[PDB]
Amino acid sequence: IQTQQLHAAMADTFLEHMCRLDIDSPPITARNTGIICTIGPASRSVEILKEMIKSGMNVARLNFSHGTHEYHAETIKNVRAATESFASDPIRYRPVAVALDTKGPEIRTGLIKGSGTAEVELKKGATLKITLDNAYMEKCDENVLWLDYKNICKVVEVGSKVYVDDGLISLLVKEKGADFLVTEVENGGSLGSKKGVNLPGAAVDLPAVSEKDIQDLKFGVEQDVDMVFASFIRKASDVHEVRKVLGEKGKNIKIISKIENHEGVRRFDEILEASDGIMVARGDLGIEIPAEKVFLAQKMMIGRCNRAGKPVICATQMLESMIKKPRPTRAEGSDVANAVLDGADCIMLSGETAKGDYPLEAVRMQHLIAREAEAAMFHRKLFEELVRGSSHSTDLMEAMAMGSVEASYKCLAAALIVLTESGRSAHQVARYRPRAPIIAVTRNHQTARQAHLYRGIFPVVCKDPVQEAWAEDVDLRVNLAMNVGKARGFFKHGDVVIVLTGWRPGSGFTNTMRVVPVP
Amino acid sequence: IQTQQLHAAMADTFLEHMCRLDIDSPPITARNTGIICTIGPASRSVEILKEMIKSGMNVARLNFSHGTHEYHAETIKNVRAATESFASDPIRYRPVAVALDTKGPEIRTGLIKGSGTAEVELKKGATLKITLDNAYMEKCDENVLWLDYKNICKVVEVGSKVYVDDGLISLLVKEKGADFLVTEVENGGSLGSKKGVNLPGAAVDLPAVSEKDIQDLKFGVEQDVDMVFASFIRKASDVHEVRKVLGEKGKNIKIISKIENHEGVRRFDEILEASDGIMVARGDLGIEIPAEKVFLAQKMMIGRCNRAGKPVICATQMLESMIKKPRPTRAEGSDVANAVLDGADCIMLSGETAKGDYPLEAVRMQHLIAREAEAAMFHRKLFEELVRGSSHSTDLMEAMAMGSVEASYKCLAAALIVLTESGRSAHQVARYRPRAPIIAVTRNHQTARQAHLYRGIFPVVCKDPVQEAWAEDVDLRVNLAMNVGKARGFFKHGDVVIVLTGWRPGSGFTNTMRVVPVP
Amino acid sequence: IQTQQLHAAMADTFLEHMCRLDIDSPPITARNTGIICTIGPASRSVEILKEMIKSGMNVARLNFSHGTHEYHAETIKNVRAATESFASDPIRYRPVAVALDTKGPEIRTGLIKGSGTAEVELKKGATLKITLDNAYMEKCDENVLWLDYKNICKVVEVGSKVYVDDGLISLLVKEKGADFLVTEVENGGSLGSKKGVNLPGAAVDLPAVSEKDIQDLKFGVEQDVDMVFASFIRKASDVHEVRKVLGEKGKNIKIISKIENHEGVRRFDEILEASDGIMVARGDLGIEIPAEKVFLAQKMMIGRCNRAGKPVICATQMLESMIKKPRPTRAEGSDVANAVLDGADCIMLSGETAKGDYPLEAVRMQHLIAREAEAAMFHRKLFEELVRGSSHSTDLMEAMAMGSVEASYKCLAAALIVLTESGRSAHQVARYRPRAPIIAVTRNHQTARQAHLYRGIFPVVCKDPVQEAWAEDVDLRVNLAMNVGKARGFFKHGDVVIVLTGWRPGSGFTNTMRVVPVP
Repeated sequence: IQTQQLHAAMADTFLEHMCRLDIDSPPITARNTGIICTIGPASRSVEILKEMIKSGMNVARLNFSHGTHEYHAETIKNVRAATESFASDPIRYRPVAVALDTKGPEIRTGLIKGSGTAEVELKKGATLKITLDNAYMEKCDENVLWLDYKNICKVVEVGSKVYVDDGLISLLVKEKGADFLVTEVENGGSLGSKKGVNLPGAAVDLPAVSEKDIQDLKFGVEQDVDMVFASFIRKASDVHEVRKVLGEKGKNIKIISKIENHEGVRRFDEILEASDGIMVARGDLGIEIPAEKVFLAQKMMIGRCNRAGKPVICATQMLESMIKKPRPTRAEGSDVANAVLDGADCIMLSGETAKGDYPLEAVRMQHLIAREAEAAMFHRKLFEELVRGSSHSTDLMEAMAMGSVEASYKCLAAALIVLTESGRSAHQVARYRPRAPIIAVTRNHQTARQAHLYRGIFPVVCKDPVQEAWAEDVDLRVNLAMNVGKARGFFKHGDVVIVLTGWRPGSGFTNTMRVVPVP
Repeated sequence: IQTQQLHAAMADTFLEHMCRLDIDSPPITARNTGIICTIGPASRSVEILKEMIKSGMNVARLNFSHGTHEYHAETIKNVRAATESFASDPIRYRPVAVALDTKGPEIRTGLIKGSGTAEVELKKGATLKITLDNAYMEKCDENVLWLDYKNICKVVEVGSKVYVDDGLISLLVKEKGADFLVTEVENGGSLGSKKGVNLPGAAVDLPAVSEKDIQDLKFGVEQDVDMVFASFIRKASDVHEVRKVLGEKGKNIKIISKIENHEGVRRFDEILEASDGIMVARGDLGIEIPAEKVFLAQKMMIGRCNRAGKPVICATQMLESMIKKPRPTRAEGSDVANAVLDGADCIMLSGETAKGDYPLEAVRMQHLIAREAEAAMFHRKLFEELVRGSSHSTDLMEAMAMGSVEASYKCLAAALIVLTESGRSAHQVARYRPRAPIIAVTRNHQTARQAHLYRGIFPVVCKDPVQEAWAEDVDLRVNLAMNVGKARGFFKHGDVVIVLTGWRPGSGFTNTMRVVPVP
Repeated sequence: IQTQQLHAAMADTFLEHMCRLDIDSPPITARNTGIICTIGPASRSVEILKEMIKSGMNVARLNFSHGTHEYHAETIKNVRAATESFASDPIRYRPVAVALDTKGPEIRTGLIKGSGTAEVELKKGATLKITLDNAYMEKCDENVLWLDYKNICKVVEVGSKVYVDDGLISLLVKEKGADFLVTEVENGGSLGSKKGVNLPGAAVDLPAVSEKDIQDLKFGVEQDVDMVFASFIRKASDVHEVRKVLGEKGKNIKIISKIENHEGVRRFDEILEASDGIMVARGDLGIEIPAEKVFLAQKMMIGRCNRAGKPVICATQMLESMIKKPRPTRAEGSDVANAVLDGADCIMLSGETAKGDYPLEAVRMQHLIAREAEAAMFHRKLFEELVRGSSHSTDLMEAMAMGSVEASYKCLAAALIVLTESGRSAHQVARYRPRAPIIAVTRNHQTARQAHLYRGIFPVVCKDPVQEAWAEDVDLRVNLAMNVGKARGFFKHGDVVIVLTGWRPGSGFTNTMRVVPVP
């Protein structure tokens, strides 16, 4: 019995590979998939934030649908407080990225001033009028419901369906007025305040980047966020728009478009081209397009992204039962294993961490599942298919990367060390999917934060001054990477490690490779 | 834009196949994966049972952990009442199978006579003693908990964990007495009566087939059940034991072993050999072995079964949020799409149908998802890999099957018609995974019921007397199969269909194949 | 140790397949590659022609570069005399096809009336003038050489090379006159009369179909030849030209274009489209294009033809040492094994049979080598790659063919029986490369003759009148095919055989398949 699934690793066919999966083949200590946690009331604590960092949280996400800039700054503050409390031991310091998840063309319900009403239980077949007249803006109730979108009457047909509270509630547009819609409760259930509304099949003319958006992003640049999760991207221009607002001072903030509608699925290719990565926002996507179709959209996007060399994040409701329960469902565990198996660079925790009872437990589960699915991949077939996808390129770093990843497969390297500052080089190695961790040593801080988007990169910040002699400088960083790998238990003295570094100070890319045993 | 995913179907690599998945490529009307519904309070109604039949329920499952034989007979009665209400139109009649899901070596909690107590909320760190002394057998409470397993003290070590209510509650065995265990509530939560207990790492000496079991099975033979879902199979003998109880009168009842422990995973191969099919019982398996490992065990078993030609059923918590909600989670939709993609012959609904609010909705969802994942399979690669798995056999029906399935791929047949009585022949075609439905015309009733275990078979019962002339008899059945395919909308006049039939009355197997247009 | 190379047959990789080739794995009695013999002085004898027929000669070729129509008619006469001497036993009768190999835009040397001269040995560096002045038309000698091509001076540049006697002699065009060329003997050697001249890089404006050609072809239609080997095809029009001369009475004569220049390699695709098959005429091709390139041109053409479903014949100098020796060279044996391995439908014997000392020995060698290389093919990989080449077609006979060929692979059929009259159906089976022989039973005579062009078809002529009952008629032919297979030793009672036949009298194609044991 081999370890880390090396037996299934040797199969000639995918079916053989599946038949050979062993639940007694222990994975390796390293976990390559990045976990992104949505920060909320259940996790804003610096204390809980340290526990989350120690549990593998990599990127802290900030949903700007909710909260005041003041509330967010203090979140960024705490997040930074906890990340830096470990800054003391550079060998045990883990940079955590910060992500601004934008509030998109979001339509939401008004306020239910019907406060006497314990639960505004809506019942099947009942009627409910929807008003744009903002006098009931706060007097929402089972009978009259107010909403954001002022051009909704122009967009909907008598007969359309309206989805509130994550499509849980469906309304049939029975009658249409000049500024209201007489609907019928198709799906009864209790509705709350400010719930989100989805108009599948409707042409929402709302803009990608609104005034609110322009302010949240500008606060984003100011608070020096690493990446931006932009909601509702329908086209490549939306991305150029988001980009223009960030300007020069936002020149390095990575824009991750969120495909959560049909248009973005249609226009996917153009979007991917223009973005820095992609997010499969299962939530709205699954209300915008038929829920049965979602898995198709997900695999197409992860495969395409994997093909192009762009990070891709699978999101929403992955371990959701864990908001109230300490263990996920059987369906939830497979959902996570299959996203890693699908090739997702990062997986995400939202309600599970934002306001759930089991923040940390959720984190460790994604960690556990991620570690195991990563071992269950069919690297050989995957790399061949990936090598072939790229056929048209003659790129040198891609060559160093393929070559390095190929060498690691043969000698079963414990990891790959990449000395990088801009991050491009480590990115390329991560793209050809090695089985071993990629320790990325850099003195650039944004680089180390943002390297979390990529599968396999374990970023490490070198806090030592630069050495006069390039070689000394190189070995300085290589020992840093070694002492870390050994402290983290990724490898021990005597193990073999592939090392990618530049020949001379101005090498352009990682053009030298060595196969060295761990000292 | 092709339909039914024919574009992705043409890919040279699995990555290409993934990149080509289109959410605008409508599947076909036929759904090949069999849906198994667990019958409970929410579905015992003949009226709801007709609605469930019209919604695609194929096999009714009866969990013998609960209920009285009297309660079950009436369930079998109603199930039969509803199936036969359609018996009138043989073209629209759908045989529904009945499955006896055995109560295995099940350990359960006592009764909580602590009735004054609204909710016996157990809290973290608290202590709780577990007694075998059956005086508290009904006086269960937060302080004293009684259980089934009388040899539990011999099996556990001080330090072990005990899982109650589907592992939701974990107890640390702090102290051990001669007939009790002083445990500590590791996971606080409200515990109910008769909950199930799991002892991971413990050697439960309970038997596979108990006295209760011997009676439930004998009632099973008597009520003429089609298959048996046997719980907790640890080895090939357990299966021979279950088999021996069924005897000669149970000679045709299909025994499906349920792998829900570690031993059955270990001994899997021996079990598969001895069973008629397998069930991946995610529930207990996920409490018996680390939940992170489960997806491994599932894929290994589905691949291995797919390899051998044995039906395999993926089960438990597939659309569970739908017990209280009308729409599943994003994680649940992928769980179902991935089991079909994994190759599962049948998928199952338990709490979702047994006592859930949305019985029918759950059914149609599995139906929807199943239909779409079936189109997203990589048939070409799958068939090649399957053809290769079989390499060692020179079997003639396997040859007719491979040949037929290959021909269907080329001409894009609307379906495959198989005239079978024993079912063996249609089974072989289903094993090489054609893309088109397999209409199985038979005059045998158990055959048509039990053909649900196999992916792709749409069983049809011929209610006409036998014709003196074999040819006439053959064409009689072939038109039956055609009128059905047309009524169900699987194909229309002019479409092409592959037809497998016997040359002469005593052919042994389906040895003649024709490519005929639909009249 | 398996037989017929079944072990290598099971390999997962081509390298594995090669490593597994066993010289102790006896092939099967049947040989599928068709042997084409060029008839000459050494084989015009009816007696030698029977021996050649008994030795596997399949198609008799008639090179119209040489001979008088009177000489050819008597050859056709003898060929027919010998074929029909076996006509007595229909079970042992073998139809032999007749092929008219056209004299193309052929340039040839004049007559050497320098008869006193024992051998007109030309020596290096010497000079030699080439005259169009036909007074020396017969007075050819080492000093003055006359030739056919009257527009040669317009075509050549001072500096060009002229190739005489199959490029064995090379001349450098040192000086150019108005109607002569002062050349220099680059390659000295003895030159004979009427030798052929090749002008590589020259634009020969000679026509594809000349007056001579128009007469030879019209004699071809008249003598009722089966196929036509048309020399020097440069384009698709040349083929339409050859076709137009055959007219309606030549409507069934198969036109096989001979690619023996660079243009035909360039225009290959257009030619293939327009022809009935192709011939890789290595002789001139190897003087027209650099000899090192030839193997490239050959494999490209055989692969492309194999891809399209068109017969392809590898020709010239395959066993040439056997003109004077009784055993071929080591290089010659591999040349033949590699053409079969390459996928060549037919292989050819020219000088080896035309005027060689060992006519019969040459035949049996091609037979021996062919039989063994056919076993060394990688059918599995070949069929998959072939199935994929065809992807775009949904053709029903192609489906029956793929399906049949797939079934034969699984059950290891001893042969495939195809009841055909027009031959189309058997052709399709042969195209997906089964491992077993394809016995083609037909009552059509041209069909049975011309079925030799295709790899695997063992044509059989049914000489029985038609039966009133289609079924009886079908079984009549199937037993014919069985008694033949048994007489030829291809299979014995108890062996399995795939049988392709039409359902009813007017089936359109072979749409019914059965797997039957040999009676």
